[PDB]
Amino acid sequence: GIVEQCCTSICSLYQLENYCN
Amino acid sequence: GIVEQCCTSICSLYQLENYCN
Amino acid sequence: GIVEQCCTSICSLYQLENYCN
Amino acid sequence: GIVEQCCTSICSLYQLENYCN
Amino acid sequence: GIVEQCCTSICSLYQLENYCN
Amino acid sequence: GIVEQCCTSICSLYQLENYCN
Amino acid sequence: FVNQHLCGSHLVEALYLVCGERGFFYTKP
Amino acid sequence: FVNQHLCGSHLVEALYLVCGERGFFYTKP
Amino acid sequence: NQHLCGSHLVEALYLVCGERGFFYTK
Amino acid sequence: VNQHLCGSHLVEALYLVCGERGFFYTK
Amino acid sequence: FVNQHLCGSHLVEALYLVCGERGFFYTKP
Amino acid sequence: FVNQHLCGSHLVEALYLVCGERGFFYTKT
Ligand SMILES: Cc1cccc(O)c1
Ligand SMILES: Cc1cccc(O)c1
Ligand SMILES: Cc1cccc(O)c1
Ligand SMILES: Cc1cccc(O)c1
Ligand SMILES: Cc1cccc(O)c1
Ligand SMILES: Cc1cccc(O)c1
Ligand SMILES: Cc1cccc(O)c1
Ligand SMILES: [Cl-]
Ligand SMILES: [Cl-]
Ligand SMILES: [Zn+2]
Ligand SMILES: [Zn+2]
Repeated sequence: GIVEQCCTSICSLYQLENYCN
Repeated sequence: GIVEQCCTSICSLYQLENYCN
Repeated sequence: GIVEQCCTSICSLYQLENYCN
Repeated sequence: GIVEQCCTSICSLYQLENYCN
Repeated sequence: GIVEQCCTSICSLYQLENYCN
Repeated sequence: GIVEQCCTSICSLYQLENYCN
Repeated sequence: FVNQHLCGSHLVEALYLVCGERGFFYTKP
Repeated sequence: FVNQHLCGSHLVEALYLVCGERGFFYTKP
Repeated sequence: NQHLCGSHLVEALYLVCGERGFFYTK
Repeated sequence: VNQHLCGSHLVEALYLVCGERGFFYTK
Repeated sequence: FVNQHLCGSHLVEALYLVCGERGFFYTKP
Repeated sequence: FVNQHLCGSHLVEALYLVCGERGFFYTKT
């Protein structure tokens, strides 16, 4: 999930865009 | 939608729970 | 109080409600 | 209270301090 | 920097003021 | 200023980036 | 509308707290 | 401890939403 | 908003009041 | 509680990044 | 006024996110 | 680190309130 991927190391804006509809 | 119901009026957490998955 | 109980482990909204007036 | 006083006009840090315990 | 001085031990509003313009 | 440009009509992240150092 | 835009920011924080494990789909009107 | 300080700020924002009209009382041991 | 303004006020009071804390009522 | 606090910050960031599309938050 | 203050609160948050390592300089109008 | 990113998010929020009209310059090497 986003917590397992983005709370262990910082996610770039590109990686965050993975969760957009 | 949620904006029309909760931005023009105060929505409790009970009312917001109807928008959860 | 709320710090030792809800910052060491996740509190339900029902648990947080105990801290309400 | 603080809402009538600080949402109608800006409150300085000192004015907000009036609402501390 | 502010992260080094305030991200382990708490900085009071007064110490944070040192970082204003 | 950023307030004049973004506090009435929405500024996307792309417009906001123009305010970065 | 900026007021609408900022209100949504506050709505997603609230949905995060109330929805817990269920999560939620946020879409915009 | 900054971890406790930042968690506390997350707790007051949640109490604001959970307590609604009742309000709440926050004080640090 | 008064409700969202209040959300910001509680965050500000948490910072300003330090160990004293505050009492919040609607 | 680290996961919970981090997730609270992630949803705020997803709200800005996703703009008009919105997003899906799930655990 | 208060609406501009609330707006600013959200803008600094967004600048923190998009500006990354570069940072940003903020001053009230 | 994630903790540093989270701490900085809170710090910018705190500087926005404390600095008022003066404002601040936020940078993160
Ligand atoms: C990795 C991460 C966590 C929290 C917020 C972010 O923007 C990014
Ligand atoms: C009505 C409303 C708006 C934003 C957040 C909330 O919890 C409730
Ligand atoms: C346990 C916990 C801490 C902080 C905020 C919450 O909603 C819950
Ligand atoms: C689900 C929910 C909403 C509001 C208050 C509570 O204690 C619980
Ligand atoms: C007057 C006011 C409103 C909201 C937040 C503040 O710090 C001050
Ligand atoms: C020490 C510290 C860290 C983050 C935010 C604060 O208000 C204070
Ligand atoms: C236009 C606007 C105002 C405030 C915050 C934002 O992310 C965008
Ligand atoms: Cl945090
Ligand atoms: Cl707002
Ligand atoms: Zn946080
Ligand atoms: Zn707001």
